[PDB]
Amino acid sequence: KIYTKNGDKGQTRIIGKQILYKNDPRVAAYGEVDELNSWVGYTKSLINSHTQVLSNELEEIQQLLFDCGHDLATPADDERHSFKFKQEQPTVWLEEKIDNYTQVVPAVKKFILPGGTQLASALHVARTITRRAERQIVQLMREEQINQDVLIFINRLSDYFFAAARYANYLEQQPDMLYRN
Amino acid sequence: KIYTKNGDKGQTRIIGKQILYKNDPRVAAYGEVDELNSWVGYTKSLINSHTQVLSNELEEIQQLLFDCGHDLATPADDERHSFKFKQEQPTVWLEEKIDNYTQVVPAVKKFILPGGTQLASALHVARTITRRAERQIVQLMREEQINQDVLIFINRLSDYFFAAARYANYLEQQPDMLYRN
Amino acid sequence: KIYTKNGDKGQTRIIGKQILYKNDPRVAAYGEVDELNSWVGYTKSLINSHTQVLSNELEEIQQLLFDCGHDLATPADDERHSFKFKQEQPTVWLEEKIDNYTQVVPAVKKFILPGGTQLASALHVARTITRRAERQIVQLMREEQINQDVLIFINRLSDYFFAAARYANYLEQQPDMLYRN
Ligand SMILES: Nc1ncnc2c1ncn2[C@@H]1O[C@H](COP(=O)(O)OP(=O)(O)OP(=O)(O)O)[C@@H](O)[C@H]1O
Ligand SMILES: Nc1ncnc2c1ncn2[C@@H]1O[C@H](COP(=O)(O)OP(=O)(O)OP(=O)(O)O)[C@@H](O)[C@H]1O
Ligand SMILES: Nc1ncnc2c1ncn2[C@@H]1O[C@H](COP(=O)(O)OP(=O)(O)OP(=O)(O)O)[C@@H](O)[C@H]1O
Ligand SMILES: [Mg+2]
Ligand SMILES: [Mg+2]
Ligand SMILES: [Mg+2]
Repeated sequence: KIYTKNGDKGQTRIIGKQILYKNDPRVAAYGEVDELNSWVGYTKSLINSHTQVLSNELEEIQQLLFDCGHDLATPADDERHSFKFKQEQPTVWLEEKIDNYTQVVPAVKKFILPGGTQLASALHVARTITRRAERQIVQLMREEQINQDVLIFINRLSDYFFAAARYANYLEQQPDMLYRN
Repeated sequence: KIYTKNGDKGQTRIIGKQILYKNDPRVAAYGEVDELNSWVGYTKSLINSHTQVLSNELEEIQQLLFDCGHDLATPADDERHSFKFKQEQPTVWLEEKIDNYTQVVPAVKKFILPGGTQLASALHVARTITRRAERQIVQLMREEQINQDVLIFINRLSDYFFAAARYANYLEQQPDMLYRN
Repeated sequence: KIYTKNGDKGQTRIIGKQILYKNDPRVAAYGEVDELNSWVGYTKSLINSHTQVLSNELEEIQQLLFDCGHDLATPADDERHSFKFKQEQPTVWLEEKIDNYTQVVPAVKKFILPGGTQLASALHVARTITRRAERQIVQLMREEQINQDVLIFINRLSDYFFAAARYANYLEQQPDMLYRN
């Protein structure tokens, strides 16, 4: 059975033997990353012929977020369990994409508001959910030692979603939504 | 008029006469369940011919979540108002569905990542929003006496969404997304 | 480049020179409004021929939310920077719409559950995300002086989404979902 009922009184296991309340900042950080992952899965379900080029990298992002969640669930001083996530190559990978997408899209002009195509709009939602997860990761960091690589990546990731959102609009010839002064 | 403006200074009524700030953990718990309910409504709007079998139980879940919200809004020591939600039959009902859906879907293999069809992806989002509500319910529980039946149900409910998500993928012959080691 | 990396250690700038941790209630309030804005962009991407009448006002709401976010990011005692958002005309504008939509839709009957058409369901999600942002705005208010006009507007805005959701259902001849006693 997938249900143990062990969590019925509001406590849960993390990586290692530690049992925490589900409102613990560590469990919250893990959960926000999990919710982001689910949103990314939802976003990739909206891909069409015009935007198929985005499918692979979204899948890779889900893989990377699973690793982020693992590390958030891992106490830094746990002898038996260690961090698995390293920021350097995934973050440089994001930066390459941010750079590429930023140059191909039209120069603006005004501040950009979230929206456009359904996919671009979803990528904008991904941006804001990433930022929500980031806040909770910072909450955890202020109480416990974390894998700081996760925070670097999650910071960069919301810029990725912004750039990818603009690019998704561009791919369907949809103008970005702009703030009118 | 649906607006009283009574809430314009950030306070609000619960069940009974009590007035709380909108950031009170009780109001937050109620609100997270309400947001879950809205997400379930959104999810059921995505049902197609292949997945029509899921419509009725999602509607029943919305009914049950309304009852959960009521009880979260009810102080335990309120003489005039009492809990209405009982976990036993709804939770056994969920468990029956979890069991059925778990056996019909393919055995894996790897850890499952959220995604697949738009409906399955939405059900995965429902899973994570349920867990977010659960954390806030636990926050409330740590400060105030709650209807513990609500927590049992909400715990089980996220397993329901996981199982139903896999089942929704299965119903459209879509493989579950898997974590690559 | 859109990424400075200045935020990689979990701190960020607001309006003016102040640097805050990303989990600061002010940054959280700003972020929740931003997430609402993205959800509104997503919602407006779902508009069809039957509901095109809702497009313009949703766009105006995104403009207004950008102004709300600005003011939430502005300390009240900052000499160099001031509040830009005034509630009176936008809120009266919402109230006019709430009144109109409330009278055209069928009288009920039972408590309304969120759902119906995909757009109506999305507008119901907008309602709950607005309320989530409202809670965080109240959290900030309890620690710092805020532009209280933002809170008035955000309070009213969730009633707008409720009314607009019902109206969106009505526009496609879809009955509201009702709670069965
Ligand atoms: N509400 C939640 N939010 C975020 N993370 C959670 C939540 N509940 C559990 N977790 C984390 O996700 C993992 C898997 O969740 P699961 O629901 O199986 O655990 P549980 O609730 O403790 O057990 P059960 O549901 O079987 O009673 C947990 O081991 C814990 O690390
Ligand atoms: N932001 C919120 N988040 C979660 N729950 C809320 C929120 N605001 C109100 N509630 C709860 O939902 C109920 C209905 O909300 P409603 O918006 O009508 O109340 P209000 O804001 O106090 O009044 P008004 O909007 O008429 O000024 C409230 O009585 C309260 O229990
Ligand atoms: N996680 C977050 N949640 C909500 N608001 C944020 C978050 N991060 C930054 N902000 C706010 O949004 C603005 C723009 O975000 P941005 O990501 O560019 O800032 P940063 O993270 O400090 O810098 P960088 O991403 O370049 O390292 C910030 O100046 C701050 O006001
Ligand atoms: Mg940043
Ligand atoms: Mg559980
Ligand atoms: Mg209100």
